[PDB]
Amino acid sequence: KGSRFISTLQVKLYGREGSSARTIKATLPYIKQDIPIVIIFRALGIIPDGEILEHICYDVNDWQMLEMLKPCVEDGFVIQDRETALDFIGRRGTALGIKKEKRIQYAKDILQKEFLPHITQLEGFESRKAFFLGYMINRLLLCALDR
Amino acid sequence: LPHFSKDDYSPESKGFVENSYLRGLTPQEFFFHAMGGREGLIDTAVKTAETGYIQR
Amino acid sequence: EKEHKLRYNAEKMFSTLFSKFIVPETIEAVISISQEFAHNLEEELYKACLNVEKIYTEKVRSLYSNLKDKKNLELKAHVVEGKLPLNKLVNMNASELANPDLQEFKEKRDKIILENFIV
Amino acid sequence: TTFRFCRDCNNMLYPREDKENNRLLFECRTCSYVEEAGSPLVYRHELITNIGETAGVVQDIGSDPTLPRSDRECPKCHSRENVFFQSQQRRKDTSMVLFFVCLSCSHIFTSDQKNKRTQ
Amino acid sequence: DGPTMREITETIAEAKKKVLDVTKEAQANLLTAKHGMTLRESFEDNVVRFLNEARD
Amino acid sequence: LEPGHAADQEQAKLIRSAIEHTTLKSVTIASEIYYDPDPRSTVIPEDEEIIQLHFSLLDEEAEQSFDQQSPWLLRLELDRAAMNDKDLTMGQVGERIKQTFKNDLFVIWSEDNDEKLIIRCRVVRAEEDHMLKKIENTMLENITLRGVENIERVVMMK
Amino acid sequence: MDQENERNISRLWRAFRTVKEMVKDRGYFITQEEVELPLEDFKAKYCDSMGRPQRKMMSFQANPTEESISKFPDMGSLWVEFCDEPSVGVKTMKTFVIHIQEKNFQTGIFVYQNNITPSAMKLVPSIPPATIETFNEAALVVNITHHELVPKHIRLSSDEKRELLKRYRLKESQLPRIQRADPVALYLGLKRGEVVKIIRKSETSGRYASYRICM
Amino acid sequence: VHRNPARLMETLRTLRRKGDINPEVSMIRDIREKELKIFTDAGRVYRPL
DNA sequence: AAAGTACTTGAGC
RNA sequence: UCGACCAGGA
DNA sequence: GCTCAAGTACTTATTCCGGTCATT
Ligand SMILES: [Zn+2]
Ligand SMILES: [Zn+2]
Repeated sequence: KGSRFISTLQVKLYGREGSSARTIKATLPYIKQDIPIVIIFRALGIIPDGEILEHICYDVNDWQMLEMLKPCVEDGFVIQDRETALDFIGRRGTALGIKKEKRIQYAKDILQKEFLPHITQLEGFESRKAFFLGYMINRLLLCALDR
Repeated sequence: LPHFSKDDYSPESKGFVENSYLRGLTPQEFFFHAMGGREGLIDTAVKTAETGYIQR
Repeated sequence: EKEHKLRYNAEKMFSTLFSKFIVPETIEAVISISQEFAHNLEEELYKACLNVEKIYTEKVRSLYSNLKDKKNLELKAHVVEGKLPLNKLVNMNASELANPDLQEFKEKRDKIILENFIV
Repeated sequence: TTFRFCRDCNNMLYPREDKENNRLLFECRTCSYVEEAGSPLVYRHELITNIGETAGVVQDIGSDPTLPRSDRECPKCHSRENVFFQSQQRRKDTSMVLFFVCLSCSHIFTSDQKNKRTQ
Repeated sequence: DGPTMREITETIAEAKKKVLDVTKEAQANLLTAKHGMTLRESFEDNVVRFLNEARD
Repeated sequence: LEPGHAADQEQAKLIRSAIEHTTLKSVTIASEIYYDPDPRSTVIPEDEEIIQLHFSLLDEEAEQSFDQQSPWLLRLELDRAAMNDKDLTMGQVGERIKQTFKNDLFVIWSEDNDEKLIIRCRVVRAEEDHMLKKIENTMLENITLRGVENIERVVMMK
Repeated sequence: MDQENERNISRLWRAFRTVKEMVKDRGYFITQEEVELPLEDFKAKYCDSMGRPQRKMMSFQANPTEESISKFPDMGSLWVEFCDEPSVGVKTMKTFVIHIQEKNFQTGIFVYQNNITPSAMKLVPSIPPATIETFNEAALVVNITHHELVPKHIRLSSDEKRELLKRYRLKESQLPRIQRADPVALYLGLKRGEVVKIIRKSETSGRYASYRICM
Repeated sequence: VHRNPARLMETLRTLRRKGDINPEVSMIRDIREKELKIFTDAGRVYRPL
């Protein structure tokens, strides 16, 4: 209940079954381009790989699913700071309002209000949504590995 | 159906109707028979709009 | 011209196998006899090539690897030294060289696939 | 594969060749870290997979009332009390082989009469 | 006829066993698929067959 | 079938396998990338005999064919079942790979009878690794071993 | 790879037979003895010292039959050329194009292995009234006219066409059409406007004749 | 997350059967997938057993 | 209601 | 008596 | 900057035969 914030989050596995460089990107509301999961994780504060990887793949032994994550680590590699990720999110899709200081502020807005409005819309929760996005990627690769 | 155990490939499980209309169908036999029957009712409804346009 | 040099190396391999494969013949049912017998296949495989007027090099390996094998292919390798055609063995080279254990599986597969694509 | 992370910044380690000593290294591209490789293996494909078959075998597996029971004796404890299922690998091709879980020692055994495994 | 009905009941019964036997064979990885077909696609075809032979 | 050979069961099997499309992907269990620095020797002791027959004599020359190749190895393992089922020689598979990359890839293999079926690959004459993963994709997906393209599952009929 | 030399020669001998079959069917003097030339005899004639097929020597001239002169009096001689180069060069095509002009040939059939230069094929409609035709070797291995489903296509004379339109009271647009590129229209060397009489069996009358105009 | 799911499942199932948890509340435990899903959702179609 | 025409965009090289 | 929706019949 | 794969826009259907609403 609450105007029913109908925001459908899509987490896509780009690249066909056997095609080289299989990356995972996600579409958030009011952002034009599809953002590689690593950048979203970095925008939520989860900065190193294997913290991002730890949120997605729970078992350390499952090498099969982790090799599936190597190209995602390589995609988001360009962004290494939370602000560098927020600026990247802000720049991509509405956006328009050119001046670094503002796109970062309204990138935080998209992640708080529109990205996963169920769970919460409150400021402090980043950790809760980080694990959920991780859970979704886990469910995606589980179907991709035909398990 | 929830009346069966998991990984059951027996005739009873995957929809075989051992009985005759005279002897009468069991609740499971009844549901599966309805499932197949529904398929016929759909086929009839669609292949009228389709087959009709082919005629034109 | 270059051909003779390529043939030279090929003979060296046969005599190496004919020294380390010949040991179980005496164990159940020497370095000089292996040298002569090596030349007996090197010119025999040459008979199979360049007809009237590449493949050869690959025939050398299949002869080496299979005759080496044991303790299943040694029963076939025993026949080779004991009056089994050395002439036929040269133009043999395929699934016929294989182990009696591997030929059991090959026959078990071939006859089983046959009933699947016959529809 | 089983890959490692950079101690210090906890990031993905990428390969790097030590051309001098002909050895493999794993470097961090977020910092100055470098560590020697454990294995010569860096990448593994696996088209024909075996991991996903024994998936979901939790210790609570026996408490699933949906799961069917059998009177098969365990190869270890010999208990005729087990809860079985089919390969949890959700591929079209997959065989109808059964995997049994003992309601005592919780050992996983099969109905597989083609070959013997350890998973 | 009662006798006909006994014959019919044991005709379905025998086909159920024929299926169970093919089920046990496929469970012990002894079944071999009929080209371009899955092992499952092969088992299903022979099961559907035994039951339709039985109904007939 | 040819007017004469209409009941020739053996000529049917022959055309069946001559036309049915067969890719390397269909005959591979797994592919691996190893750092095997000296190309004249091998880190993997399993493959020791592969170098001992194929690499020893010949040579392909003496050695001449540029042994200063690449330290990165592409190791493919083939399924004996699907190999023998689709009627294939290790040499057949090997020569089909060596004809695709012409003289950019030094290819060797284990013999048809050995316990494990292996194809050892190395690139020829700054920056690598990523290109090797691209070469393996071209190998599985593209390279046709036997048969005509577009022709899948061929079946015999009486 | 002695197998690949043996398979390439079969295919070439097969295509040569089809060229012979096509030129005989087009109304040129070729014996059935010429067509049914054995593989042994073919090798003996056109292969070199190494057994490699010399396509240069295969090239031949064909002249119209006595009856062909009656129906088509303007049907001149024809030249067929086979090239040993898999990619037929613009220098090689000029040598061929000029062969037709000096010997005043009516038609020229170029049988190529893999391809012809886009440069070289610009010289095709450059020498009227003579026409040049291009055929890929593999496309000729099997004669498509010999198939079950391919009926007897007959090229009508200008007079024969004139009669068909008179007797059926037709304008050319009322006749069923055949594409210039149609595999059979290519075989017969059909030119736009030419008509074919298609005689086929009928489960209704036993024999039914239809007609198709080239475009 | 939970550490002893069986104990929690028996507790919740007994709570709803007592009436302490609303009888319409759906509660599933997928042992194989290691998950406890609870729906207090409006719109779920149910049947008594 | 999925599949066609007829353009136009991306980019292989 | 302008025509949209819904419900039906063979 | 040229061929060509591929993405885009935008097109197109589906037999015959009372009640209620709002508005014309
Ligand atoms: Zn670091
Ligand atoms: Zn036990």
